[PDB]
Amino acid sequence: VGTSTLNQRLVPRIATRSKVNGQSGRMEFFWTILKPNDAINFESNGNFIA
Amino acid sequence: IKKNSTYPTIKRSYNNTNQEDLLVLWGIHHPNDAAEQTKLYQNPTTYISVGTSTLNQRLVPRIATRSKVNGQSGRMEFFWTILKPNDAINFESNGNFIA
Ligand SMILES: *[C@@H]1O[C@H](CO)[C@@H](O)[C@H](O)[C@H]1NC(C)=O
Ligand SMILES: *[C@@H]1O[C@H](CO)[C@@H](O)[C@H](O)[C@H]1NC(C)=O
Ligand SMILES: *[C@@H]1O[C@H](CO)[C@@H](O)[C@H](O)[C@H]1NC(C)=O
Repeated sequence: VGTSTLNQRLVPRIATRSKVNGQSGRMEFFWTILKPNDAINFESNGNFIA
Repeated sequence: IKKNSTYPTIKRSYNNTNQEDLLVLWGIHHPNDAAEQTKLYQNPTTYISVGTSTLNQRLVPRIATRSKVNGQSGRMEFFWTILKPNDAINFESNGNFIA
């Protein structure tokens, strides 16, 4: 993902984990302040909670 | 360290039976070149994927030439987590694992 003030690539950390709410896979969410007249460019080939 | 010339993946887990919180300590080795990686761990590209109820952490090593401290250039980063009661910590590593 990338904006005027963002640069981050996020590989998924596959790992055996304990069950929480009956599911052991995790889901790490993100947020960004997109200024006016500023684009956020998503580029993923997997794991993208769009 | 690998036995013979083989380092199988370390599938280990531990339920915190003790209803008392548990501080589980481990670490990741950072060898000074790929030769020290191969000398200790036959797998060139390695990882340490630990996981608990409130943890998700994959740690690749960091091979870099470094200054000698205590007569040793390779580094060793240690980690910690509070394992709650009835919560399991699942270690999964194919190298560099200071178990
Ligand atoms: C759309 O975003 C770009 C930056 O990605 C910005 O330069 C441009 O001004 C924005 N919109 C328009 C059409 O002006
Ligand atoms: C151990 O290493 C030797 C090296 O010659 C090899 O022949 C043998 O198959 C290996 N296996 C074990 C676990 O003994
Ligand atoms: C063992 O750990 C799991 C999480 O991996 C947890 O759900 C469970 O309550 C713990 N204790 C027992 C007795 O199964």
